[PDB]
Amino acid sequence: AIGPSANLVVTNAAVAADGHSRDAVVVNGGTPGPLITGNKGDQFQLNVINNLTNFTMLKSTSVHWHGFFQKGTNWADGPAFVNQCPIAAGSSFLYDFSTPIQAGTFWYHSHLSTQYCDGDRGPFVVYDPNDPSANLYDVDNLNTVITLTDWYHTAAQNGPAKPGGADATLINGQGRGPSSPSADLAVISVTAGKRYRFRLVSNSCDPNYTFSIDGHQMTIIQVDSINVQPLVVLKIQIYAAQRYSFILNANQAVNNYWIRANPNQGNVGFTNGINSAILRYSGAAATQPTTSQTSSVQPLDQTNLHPLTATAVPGSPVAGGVNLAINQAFNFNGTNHFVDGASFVPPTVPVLSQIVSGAQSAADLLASGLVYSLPSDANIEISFPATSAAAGGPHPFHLHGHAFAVVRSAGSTTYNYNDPIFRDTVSTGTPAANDNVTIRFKTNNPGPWFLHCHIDFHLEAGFAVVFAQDIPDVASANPTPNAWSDLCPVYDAASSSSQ
Ligand SMILES: CC(=O)N[C@@H]1[C@@H](O)[C@H](O)[C@@H](CO)O[C@@H]1O
Ligand SMILES: CC(=O)N[C@@H]1[C@@H](O)[C@H](O)[C@@H](CO)O[C@@H]1O
Ligand SMILES: *[C@H]1O[C@H](CO)[C@@H](O)[C@H](O)[C@@H]1O
Ligand SMILES: [Cu+2]
Ligand SMILES: [Cu+2]
Ligand SMILES: [Cu+2]
Ligand SMILES: [Cu+2]
Repeated sequence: AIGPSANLVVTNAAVAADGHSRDAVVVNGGTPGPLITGNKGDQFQLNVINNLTNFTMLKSTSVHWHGFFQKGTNWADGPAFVNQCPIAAGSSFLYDFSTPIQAGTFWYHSHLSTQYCDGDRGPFVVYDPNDPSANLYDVDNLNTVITLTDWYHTAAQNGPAKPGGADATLINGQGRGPSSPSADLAVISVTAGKRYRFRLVSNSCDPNYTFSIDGHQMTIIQVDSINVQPLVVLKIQIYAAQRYSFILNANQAVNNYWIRANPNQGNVGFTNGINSAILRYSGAAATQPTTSQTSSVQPLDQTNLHPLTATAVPGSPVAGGVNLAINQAFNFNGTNHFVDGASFVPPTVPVLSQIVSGAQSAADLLASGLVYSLPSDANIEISFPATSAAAGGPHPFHLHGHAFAVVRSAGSTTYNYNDPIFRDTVSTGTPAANDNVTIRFKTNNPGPWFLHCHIDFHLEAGFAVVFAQDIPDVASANPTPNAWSDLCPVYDAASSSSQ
């Protein structure tokens, strides 16, 4: 609800998310942060105020607006040392950008190191006054957004480098156990007979969830901010950073129903209402559900998602039928992730500043072996063949600045150049299934753009490349405000323990 223009004050505070108390990074007093809203066409002016004091979770910050294209505003994209230097403690920085052509469910999170795990993360929804699916539901507001969070009792920079499971799943900021199975659960209210556009966002740093609601079907109308043909499911497997709008018809008996969100790892199952929340019909008692889980007969399959209005796949309906095709060979050496033999090490000068100060190709750009230049107005094919060489499957890869066509999904051997879904975060599957997840996009948006695994622990360990798209037009297409130009000198001046 906090309108198109708002202050985002970022501070440290103790939080009892799951009944356990620990210090964390919070936005306007709480984590996950407040929900940001606006309408398609709005100008978003988000003043991020860095009042952090704690070095262990990082005093500096940078916020990424997940799903937004940032066309002409690459500087505002967020990723530290790619699009900006971090905001320094005590200073504030304005993120100013328009959204003329996008509408849907989004989110925002720190894009400095693993900071967002320590709770710089929250939802962001842009409503469409002319939404094509508006006639399919009665209710769509703050109370229809559902966030999922993997919550850790030990801080990001304090625990294991690859945690492999959270202590508690949070649904709408609340969750349980297993050393605190009496903590408050989230309650979501429905009125029997009404239809709801529930906007599901994974704010997750790592795990994926099998999401379901006892006794109810779900009609998917949106995937990663892309309007989608109505698809009836009863189980959604949602990977880190992904979004779905589904319509729930409140057509069951007035009762309490278990909302379930089962992690792929960590504390699995539902003993004592862990990984759980409550769907409560108006009139039903303020108690826990007694509903029992049924087998998922219609699970979400990504190859069944198709865009609402026909949307052509870049290039031509043949393998390699594009201007530039790139394969991403994954690797891991015990502590570091490698793409095509290179592990991402953030440079001192943000890639953006390097281009504006007049780098011409990948060879002029630091983080060498990690930047790929892309020509403008071209079709691009990326493939991410799954391999045992990189531990921690399935890896959800995310592309900044673009939505892409998923011509080949995980768990499928078919290539769809006709009508596959477009999105911005995609599971790259498992080596065991011989997956070769393949995506396509159009270079219509000049600037440096991150492509990385949206398991934040893996990004931190270098699992990243940068697409330097249309270098010639970067500086001129992305004019930067002095506040942005000031960011680096101020941050670079800082002592190490004030970072
Ligand atoms: C009593 C003790 O061991 N203290 C530490 C605390 O310093 C640290 O902040 C936390 C990690 O988030 O773990 C532990 O509680
Ligand atoms: C930045 C740097 O020097 N890191 C390397 C890293 O690439 C490599 O994975 C490791 C061996 O496992 O040795 C070093 O620490
Ligand atoms: C599948 O992805 C690409 C296809 O372009 C191949 O080159 C690779 O070998 C993988 O198996
Ligand atoms: Cu993101
Ligand atoms: Cu993003
Ligand atoms: Cu990963
Ligand atoms: Cu990113």
